[PDB]
Amino acid sequence: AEFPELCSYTWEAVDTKNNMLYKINICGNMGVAQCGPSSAVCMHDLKTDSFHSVGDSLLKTASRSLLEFNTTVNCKKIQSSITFLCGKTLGTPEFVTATDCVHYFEWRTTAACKKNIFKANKEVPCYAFDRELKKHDLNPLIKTSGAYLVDDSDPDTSLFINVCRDIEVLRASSPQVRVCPTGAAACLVRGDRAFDVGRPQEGLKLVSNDRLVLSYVKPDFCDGHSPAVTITFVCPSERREGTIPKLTAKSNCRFEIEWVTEYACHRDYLESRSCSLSSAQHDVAVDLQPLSRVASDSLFYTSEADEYTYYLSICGGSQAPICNKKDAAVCQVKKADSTQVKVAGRPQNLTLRYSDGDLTLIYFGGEECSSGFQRMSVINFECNQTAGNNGRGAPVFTGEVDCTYFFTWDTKYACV
Amino acid sequence: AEFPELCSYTWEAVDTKNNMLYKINICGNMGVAQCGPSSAVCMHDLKTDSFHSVGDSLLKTASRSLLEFNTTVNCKIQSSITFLCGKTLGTPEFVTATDCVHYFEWRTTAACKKNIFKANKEVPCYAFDRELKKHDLNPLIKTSGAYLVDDSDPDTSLFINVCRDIEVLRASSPQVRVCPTGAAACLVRGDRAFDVGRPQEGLKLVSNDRLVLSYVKEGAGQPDFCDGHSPAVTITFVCPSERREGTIPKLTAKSNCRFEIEWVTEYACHRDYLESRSCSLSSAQHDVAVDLQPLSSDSLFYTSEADEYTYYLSICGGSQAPICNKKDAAVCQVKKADSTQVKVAGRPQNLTLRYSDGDLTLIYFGGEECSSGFQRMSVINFECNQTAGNNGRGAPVFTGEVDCTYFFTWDTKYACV
Ligand SMILES: *[C@@H]1O[C@H](CO)[C@@H](O[C@@H]2O[C@H](CO)[C@@H](O)[C@H](O)[C@H]2NC(C)=O)[C@H](O)[C@H]1NC(C)=O
Ligand SMILES: O=P(O)(O)OC[C@H]1O[C@H](O)[C@@H](O)[C@@H](O)[C@@H]1O
Ligand SMILES: O=P(O)(O)OC[C@H]1O[C@H](O)[C@@H](O)[C@@H](O)[C@@H]1O
Ligand SMILES: [Os+3]
Ligand SMILES: [Os+3]
Repeated sequence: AEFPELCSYTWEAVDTKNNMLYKINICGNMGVAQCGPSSAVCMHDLKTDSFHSVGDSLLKTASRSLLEFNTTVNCKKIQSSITFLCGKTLGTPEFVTATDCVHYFEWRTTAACKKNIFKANKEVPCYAFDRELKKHDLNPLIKTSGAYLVDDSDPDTSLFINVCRDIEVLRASSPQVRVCPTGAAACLVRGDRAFDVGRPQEGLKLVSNDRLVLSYVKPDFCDGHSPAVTITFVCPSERREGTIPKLTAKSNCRFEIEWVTEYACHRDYLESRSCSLSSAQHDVAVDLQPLSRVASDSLFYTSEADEYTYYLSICGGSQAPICNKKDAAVCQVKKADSTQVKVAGRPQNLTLRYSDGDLTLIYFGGEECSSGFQRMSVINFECNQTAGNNGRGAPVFTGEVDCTYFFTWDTKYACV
Repeated sequence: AEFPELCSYTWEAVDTKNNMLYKINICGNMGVAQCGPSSAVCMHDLKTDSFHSVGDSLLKTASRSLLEFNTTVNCKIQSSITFLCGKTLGTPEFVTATDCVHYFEWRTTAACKKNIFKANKEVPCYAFDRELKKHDLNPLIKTSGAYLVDDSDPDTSLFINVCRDIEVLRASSPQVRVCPTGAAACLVRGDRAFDVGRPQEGLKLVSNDRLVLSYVKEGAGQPDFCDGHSPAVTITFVCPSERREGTIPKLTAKSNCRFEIEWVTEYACHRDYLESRSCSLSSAQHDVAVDLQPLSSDSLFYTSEADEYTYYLSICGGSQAPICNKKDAAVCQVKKADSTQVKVAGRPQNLTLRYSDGDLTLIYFGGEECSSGFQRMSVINFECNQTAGNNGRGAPVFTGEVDCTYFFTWDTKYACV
């Protein structure tokens, strides 16, 4: 009944500019009693250290893409508004803005898709705010197909895990993973046999300023011991190349795993809403702006596919005439019928990210696919000092997965 | 190469408007003199009884969906054949001739991007008569399944397809899936399936109004109960002197693995007797009067709801839904999960109203291409019903799609003979 997969948790959102923290319960039976037993959206004014409800559970209004919460509290009537968009993970509600009387939020989540195919058998909140109200988000690590191989000295066994959810085994990239039990968050393969050594229960936990842990709980070798998996994610003090998660203890079906990943650091250290990252904020100086101008005759790049042609103009770059009406960072054109023009990403919706050695430029807000998923494009930039076009290089379409378009782009401007 | 399955035959086309009969052979190896061994398009002038080539097979320029042939002659003479993906081998339709340049359009399976529409073996399925009137059996060709022939025999089941093999691999009926691949005629005598006839020669016009199709099965492996005889199937299609309900093919002889089948069908009659390019049929030309114009205070378009799409029909001059008021179509498809997707499933200028074997059918074609290359097409199966809602006008009921060909049922008082 209305996003069932989000109802058993208390979700947090913050308004950084005003130091306001929001506690959200889509089924507000809860406990945020801090605002009362009926409050669905509880606001903590950290300034005066006080709580005020800005959305009551009973005064709810629901539709496929919009949840509204009202109050009887007069305003200089206060209410909350949550715009839902289909996403490929449970996601997190993002604070958009707060007008005089209304508090707006946006939530990209698998629980808002037109098709159930995007919904995981079991997924839990995958983020947490630290003492400073900075978000540590692991959603980027969540696999929708397959899982991660854990490093261990046991050559006759493979340990597979996913993050914050079960491992999708039916379409797994690895043949081994495909032999795993359905619904398992951690799977152990031995002698062509796979065991379910841990399933998703509670959301991600933040223990140390720079440490997050995820616990999975549920076989011969267990000798009377319920299998358990505990992953500890650590934000390193210095930027380094990505590392595989490592096994630190396999004491009788009681697995301990440490994963050094910059995704465990606060998010603003990894991302920018513009085409540049700075040493001061991200410990890396990047500026892809010099790419918006290809200058010559076409300030847009083109990337050929089997059935389509992609036209890209990034960082405010000018677009091509065939898309001179859609306002698109990335524009997909059907070859058989050059009249079908789909937007695969918009310029106002850019996220430049650097984490674990990878520089990624993500454009979202594209036209929706039947699943309800706004088409989006992610560009995996690669450093190349000698890239053609004086180092600017050129994007290569590498493929599509359910309306997310992938490109690779070798360029000197992606060299840290 | 160049459409390999078209070269095995010589295809006729006609310009009745000028009494011209063309012999087409994409590979030029036709032999028929009066125009040469290299002539790809030979034009027999019936008014003078002379032949002149309008296209030489050697002077060929090929494009994706276009074949052109130049000759040595040259007025102040050449040929062009436009190819469009079709679901049967079809026929090269003469469209017009200019200042010594003859045009043709050919909707055929041999021009489909996705070779999923090609049969294991298909042959020409039409023939022109002395009056240059066409007798086309293409509509009876099944891209899936077969026709169960009426034999009255209790021990056997005899299945056939028209001008082509029965698609066994992906057929619904379990009994047909037991038939050998490539068989055009399948005999089930003993819970066993036998191939007693494969296609080879095209449709032949015997009686100036009688069509004959001959399937042969020569060589070793003849069934033991056939006694040194090679199986063979011979179907005679006969045009009824008067309109009547379509009948089933009838087995009229079954000597030694030799089958003689008679099929009384109005599809055997000249085409202009079964079809019109407008929404009306006359008693004089069609032997039946029909006018669907009246179906053309509220919305001037019809709507048929489907699971994933909505279909808007603008019939006989009617007007489309404002949502499709950006192209031009008689049938327009719009995806519900994304109203931005508007596809033309048929165009007003491409309509065929047909009456044959008791069924009244309105067809719109020229729709937008699918990845296969097939232009979308809508076929509206009309039914008689005096007590039809909307004051008899009734309304279209979408009944399903099949590879970019959309079907509809339409009960209306205007569909009554
Ligand atoms: C929410 O408060 C508003 C104000 O009285 C009520 O009216 C509108 O309700 C719709 C949906 O219910 C909202 O989309 C509008 O924004 C509301 N109007 C505005 C702008 O105030 C609404 O009835 C209240 N919700 C309840 C208690 O049902
Ligand atoms: O929304 P649908 O019907 O699932 O179609 C989705 C498809 O739409 C268009 O054809 C293109 O954008 C494809 O890349 C995309 O995958
Ligand atoms: O050309 P494609 O990629 O095979 O798609 C064909 C399909 O396109 C759209 O989704 C609709 O028109 C369907 O009815 C049609 O079958
Ligand atoms: Os073990
Ligand atoms: Os017999």
